[PDB]
Amino acid sequence: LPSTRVPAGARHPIIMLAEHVADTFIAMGWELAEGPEVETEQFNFDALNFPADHPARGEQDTFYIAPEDSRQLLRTHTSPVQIRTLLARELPVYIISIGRTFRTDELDATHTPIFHQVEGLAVDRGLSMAHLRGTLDAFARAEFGPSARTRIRPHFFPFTEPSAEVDVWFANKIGGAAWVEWGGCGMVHPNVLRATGIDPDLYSGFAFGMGLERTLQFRNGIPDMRDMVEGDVRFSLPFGVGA
Amino acid sequence: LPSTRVPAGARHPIIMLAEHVADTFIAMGWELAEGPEVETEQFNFDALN
Amino acid sequence: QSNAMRLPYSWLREVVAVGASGWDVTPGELEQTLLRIGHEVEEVIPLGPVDGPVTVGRVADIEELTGYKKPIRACAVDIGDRQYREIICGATNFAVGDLVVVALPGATLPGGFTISARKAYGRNSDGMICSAAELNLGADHSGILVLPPGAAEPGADGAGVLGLDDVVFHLAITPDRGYCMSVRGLARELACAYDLDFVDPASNSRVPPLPIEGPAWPLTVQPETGVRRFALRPVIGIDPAAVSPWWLQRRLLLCGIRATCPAVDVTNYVMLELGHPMHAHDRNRISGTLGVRFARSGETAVTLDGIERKLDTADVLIVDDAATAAIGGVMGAASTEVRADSTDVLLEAAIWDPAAVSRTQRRLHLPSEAARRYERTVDPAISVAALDRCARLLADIAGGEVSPTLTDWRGDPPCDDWSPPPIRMGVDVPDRIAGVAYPQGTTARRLAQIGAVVTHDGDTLTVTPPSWRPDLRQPADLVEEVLRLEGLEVIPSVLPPAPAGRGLTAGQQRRRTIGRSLALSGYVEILPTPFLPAGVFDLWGLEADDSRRMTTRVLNPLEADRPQLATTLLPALLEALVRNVSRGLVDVALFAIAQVVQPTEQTRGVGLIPVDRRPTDDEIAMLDASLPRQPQHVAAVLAGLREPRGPWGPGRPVEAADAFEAVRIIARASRVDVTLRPAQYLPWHPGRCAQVFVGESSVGHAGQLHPAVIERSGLPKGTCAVELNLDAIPCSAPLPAPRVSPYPAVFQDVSLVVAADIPAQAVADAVRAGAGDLLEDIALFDVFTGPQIGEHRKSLTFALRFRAPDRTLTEDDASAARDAAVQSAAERVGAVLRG
Amino acid sequence: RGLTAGQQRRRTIGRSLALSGYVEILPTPFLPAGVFDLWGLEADDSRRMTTRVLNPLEADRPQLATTLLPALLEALVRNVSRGLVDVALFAIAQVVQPTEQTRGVGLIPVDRRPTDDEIAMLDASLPRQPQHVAAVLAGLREPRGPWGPGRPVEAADAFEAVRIIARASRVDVTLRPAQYLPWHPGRCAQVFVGESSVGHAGQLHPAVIERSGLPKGTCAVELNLDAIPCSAPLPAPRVSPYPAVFQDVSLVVAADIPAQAVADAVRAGAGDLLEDIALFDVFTGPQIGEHRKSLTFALRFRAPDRTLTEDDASAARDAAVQSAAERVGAVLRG
RNA sequence: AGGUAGCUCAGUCGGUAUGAGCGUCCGCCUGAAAAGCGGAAGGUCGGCGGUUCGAUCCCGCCCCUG
Ligand SMILES: N[C@@H](Cc1ccccc1)C(=O)O
Ligand SMILES: [Mg+2]
Ligand SMILES: [Mg+2]
Ligand SMILES: [Mg+2]
Ligand SMILES: [Mg+2]
Ligand SMILES: [Mg+2]
Ligand SMILES: [Mg+2]
Ligand SMILES: [Mg+2]
Ligand SMILES: [Mg+2]
Ligand SMILES: [Mg+2]
Ligand SMILES: [Mg+2]
Ligand SMILES: [Mg+2]
Ligand SMILES: [Mg+2]
Repeated sequence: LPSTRVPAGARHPIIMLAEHVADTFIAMGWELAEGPEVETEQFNFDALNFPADHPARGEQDTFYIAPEDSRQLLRTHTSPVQIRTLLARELPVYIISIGRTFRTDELDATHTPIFHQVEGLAVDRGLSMAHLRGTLDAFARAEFGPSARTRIRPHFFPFTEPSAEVDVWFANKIGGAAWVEWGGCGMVHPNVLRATGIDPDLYSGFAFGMGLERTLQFRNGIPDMRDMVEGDVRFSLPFGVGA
Repeated sequence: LPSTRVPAGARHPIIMLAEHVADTFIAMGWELAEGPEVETEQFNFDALN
Repeated sequence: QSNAMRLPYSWLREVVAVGASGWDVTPGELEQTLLRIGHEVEEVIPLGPVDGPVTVGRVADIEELTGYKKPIRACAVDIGDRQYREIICGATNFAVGDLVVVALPGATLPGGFTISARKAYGRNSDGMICSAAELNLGADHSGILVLPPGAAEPGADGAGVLGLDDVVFHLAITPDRGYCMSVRGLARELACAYDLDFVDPASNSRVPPLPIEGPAWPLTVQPETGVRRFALRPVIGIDPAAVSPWWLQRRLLLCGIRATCPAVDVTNYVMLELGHPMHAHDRNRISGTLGVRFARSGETAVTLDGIERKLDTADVLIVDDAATAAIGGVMGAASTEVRADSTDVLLEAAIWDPAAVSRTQRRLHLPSEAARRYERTVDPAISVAALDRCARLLADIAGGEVSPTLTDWRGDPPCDDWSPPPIRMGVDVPDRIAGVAYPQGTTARRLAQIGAVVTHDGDTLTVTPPSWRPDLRQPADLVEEVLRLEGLEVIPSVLPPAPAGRGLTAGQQRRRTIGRSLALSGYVEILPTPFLPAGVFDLWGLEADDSRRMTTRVLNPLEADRPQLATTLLPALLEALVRNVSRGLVDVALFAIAQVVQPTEQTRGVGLIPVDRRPTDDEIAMLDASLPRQPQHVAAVLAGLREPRGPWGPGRPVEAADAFEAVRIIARASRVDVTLRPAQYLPWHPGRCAQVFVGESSVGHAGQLHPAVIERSGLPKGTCAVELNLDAIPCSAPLPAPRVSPYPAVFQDVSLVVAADIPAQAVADAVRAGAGDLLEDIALFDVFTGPQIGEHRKSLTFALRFRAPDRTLTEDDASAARDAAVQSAAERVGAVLRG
Repeated sequence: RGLTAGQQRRRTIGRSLALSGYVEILPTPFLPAGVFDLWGLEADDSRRMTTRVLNPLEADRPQLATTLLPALLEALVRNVSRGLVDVALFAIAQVVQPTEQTRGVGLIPVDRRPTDDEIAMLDASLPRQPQHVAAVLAGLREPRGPWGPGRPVEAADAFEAVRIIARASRVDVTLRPAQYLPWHPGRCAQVFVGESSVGHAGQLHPAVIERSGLPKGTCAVELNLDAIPCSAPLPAPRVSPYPAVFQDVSLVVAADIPAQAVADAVRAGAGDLLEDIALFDVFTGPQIGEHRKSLTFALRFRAPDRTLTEDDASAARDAAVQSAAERVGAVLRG
């Protein structure tokens, strides 16, 4: 006979994915950093080396906050936590940050205006692109298995130089094993270090950022991203309690 | 009024102390190793000099 | 799409093969090379394909068939050798003798479209004349494809005249590589990748510079408009009847630009080839001296599309003695516009301030091929070069004469050097950053390929980047050039040793424990939207001065009626509860752990703080203090059956006590004690609402929602809710040392009569205070009203367990402790022993 | 790399049982004197094959535990004798189960690394020491308060503890009738994961309870954690937004046909349109007939691409009724 | 072109909302259900306004969807 008088609930799959990501980096000696969702333009853009009156900034899908001259906004990414961490902590710094980010994208099967990102930041003496690649590989092997590989190719972000995009390769994927775009990365821009009082000739660093809804989508094969954000209990319960 | 129809239980304090100790070393990059309670004299004594 | 760049592979190969003859690569390998150096190939479009009789023809006659609604016409076409065919078409954009592309029976068109001889209308239609869309050549299907005069004689294979073996690449250029917004830039990048000699298409080595014997037009310029260079050169006596040749119109169409009159077609062709936006003016319509100046406070101006636009004091425009001529590098007006009436033109080549163009084109809400490139900086060194290229190409097609006069303005100081200042960088700086030991001379060679002159001096390089690379300003920028050309795949993967971290903070750990505890108790987590439902606080009937109404507002929400950011988690939860219920899931418990947004009077904007140094401590405090308060809340809602029905019984509906228990689940997860006190606080039921205290600090509310709120909001009847401010709950790290007596316990029950509105918790606390240390446990198990008790009264019965720490407690010792508890409850809550 | 999947699972099971009212105890490995005789176990019961300590602190307790229940039952009796009579306890610990291959290994030289066969020798010579999870319950499962008189512990509470452990382990679990001391032969389930037995649960035997001085109605569960396979699922749930059709079906079967078998037959015939099935009534009486029982299930149908009509749902309901008829002999209630 | 009961839909072209279907509630049926019959409750006829003694109906503006 059925015996469950207190049916099990469920923590959200995105939250559980965040927890696994967090535990992965904690086990490597990293720590978790935090920042608010409503952020100043100073930290979301200016301190991150974004140019002003320039398409690299103005053509971002940004939720701006009234009044017109407030320079307040819903953060478009978790990268302003890079600025907050470097201002609040002594070097060296090895942190990640996981939180909500906001873009003006209509909710559909592959887009959601409210999503989650994992930000990574490492600032130390002698850090190089090879250390960035070692971290991404370990990150990939923990979220996708021992067969996971990472591919890096040049790109652009105002707060990194060089900048790159991260592709991931994992077995038992969608249409077989293939390269899937995962996130962005690069060496921390020296202007970012100078905007926090750090000598670029002594310290270097790398950063990265991946969206969790996107990661959960192509890893699990979730067709419709609407199910991740609408709160239907039928989407969450099959994932388990999460205790 | 009291509302707890399902009273809370408790994991053992020694176990919870162990968990905090474990988490402390995991956060330093260390890992957890295991072994049986009934052990050979080879490993309990002889191999330990 | 402001970062797009379309171009045919044949044009790219042509520019590259000038320096490296016979260079040719597959489109797949070319795609992988572009991605390896940092150019996103969004789509690789091969043209065609066609098979069978697809040949160019010449329409011999057009007997127009009348009587129908649409202008249907029958056309006789020569497919070469004077073998005439009969085709029927409905297009009306071609005359007798125009060159067209026909598809004879047996041919196949993209995709899966076999042409057959079918009877239609009053004549026989063995074939058809094709359009640009039907041939997978252009994006125009409104009219039939008509080639320019002399493209190919009738009978030539259509796959060769249209170049259907070509492939067009659609690229998304990053905003730091505006020089790649052209064939010149992309061809240079490919020569760097394949280590090829490169001949600059904007170099004077192709054709000698056109002569300059005097100024071409009176021109005054304001200095603060930000323009760095302005060039003028007239071409007198053009044939308006002449059109552009096929190789030019084909490449123009494949790049997404539709051809018009040849005076504008050369401006767009040169813009695509060299990257310098080009604008053609009508010299006959120019009246007086030209001037570059900011606009007045309300000086309006019409564009070439006829739309007048209110200008700002920061807009850069050109204006003569009559009226305004153009808006900087945004768009030109209809005054100097070149038409079929025009014959004398005055070509302009100007570099505008990128920031000025970006502000104006964004405020006026009109981008353009010229504005996108000006926003990303244009190489000023090629202004006259592209101008001479544009004047020579125009006179060659329209049959004009290049005027030997030229006007050029290089600023208040005649700037001769357009290169950014030089950069000093250690020779092994790319090696250390990449973690790779590059071969000797790799950095200097790679920095030379991109156009920078380097001078070695010991272990330090002096790199002077070229004028088309204003993005190269620091050693880090030069590092990116070396690494991306050498290939990032050669960078090894080493795991850095991180120092001993401290793990999760107490707050991060508590957030997990609360999630685990609520999930195990049946609650399903949701991710709550911060955008409040429209009019939610009016549905709740909140007062006008309720602090929750003081919301932060978004200027550009996705839904116009939902711009306010949530000051409470309940509206989002209630929205998800309604969503589940409307889908047939009516027994639902949801929770959320998220921040809210609560602005104060101190919430305001902070002006830009300089980013060339670390902000001061007061500047850091300014930025923090200016943001709205964003505390972390935990909240939950319940509707329907709390316990489902099964073989055990009919289940149990959700009650306010279930919300009270959710409070205690959160309290236990937080390891804090909690008291619940009666309160009246919308949207809760005023008689079923507790305010939650930790010590003497309020931390939230719980209970059943107000029935009026439930009806107005379309909620399930009896819905309950809880919301707590996690940041108001203090962190606790207790170290218990419980007293565990092994001696026997004495069990006694006490039945106390109190007034009906005396809270049971107050009676229990009074009993506990009098019983002393011998009392180990107290539990209320009966609340009774009735005639045996009396009006306005109630009877509470507690189970008491007494135990001594050092001895077996006797019945008298326990009874003495029980009597003292009864005396305490009598003095504190007026309890009377039940008789 | 952090915690292994097994270490992480041990925590989840502890958290889940503790939140459900269970208090963890640290179980002693030294068995109570004559515990298996109190249980009335057969002479050849594998649990009697214990490892023995030569120098125990108590002379009459030298055998090492092959099961966690005796230690738990000892702590349950300790709590009850101290006036704490409504008690739920659990333990996560290894047992000691020697085999015929269990023997001593002579000294291996320590001036070098032992060979691979020497390492295998030492491992193979030790008794099997699998990790078990176990729990016991007595008295009131739900206490009394202003809501009602509480609810006494029942065998279904042990069945739910199994499902709490299964959910914490992210595995599916089936319970089948079994007779296995010290459990009540009519209130004992054997727990399977797939076709692999992993333990037992239910109410203890009344004869065992009396001989052992246990509270009446004591229930117990013991599972072998090492027999439960590790699972790393990646769900992708189908969430249709289209309306659901609600229908109930009342089926009459023989009284000894397990309700789970009837539900599985209903599910197998209903097809993909069936989203949820729930048993909410088990009825016997003269209206039904002797040796029979009536089960009523709540069915929720839903289509993935359209609003399901009543006829479409009824066709799916009729197919479920036909399936239950062929598989368990169910008869539609009239 | 339409907006009409909680939802889905006909009707009423200035002076008692003509009505259905589902849903909800209520009785018959069942130990209790589902399904079925049976009956009831249930309509400022889109907001803002005019016109009129009086507007779901006619006039102005606007929300809404194809
Ligand atoms: N912030 C980027 C990702 C990124 C983070 C860090 C370094 C580079 C890229 C984004 O939101 O897409
Ligand atoms: Mg923007
Ligand atoms: Mg990309
Ligand atoms: Mg760069
Ligand atoms: Mg007594
Ligand atoms: Mg007594
Ligand atoms: Mg139905
Ligand atoms: Mg129905
Ligand atoms: Mg009609
Ligand atoms: Mg009616
Ligand atoms: Mg009626
Ligand atoms: Mg009724
Ligand atoms: Mg009404």
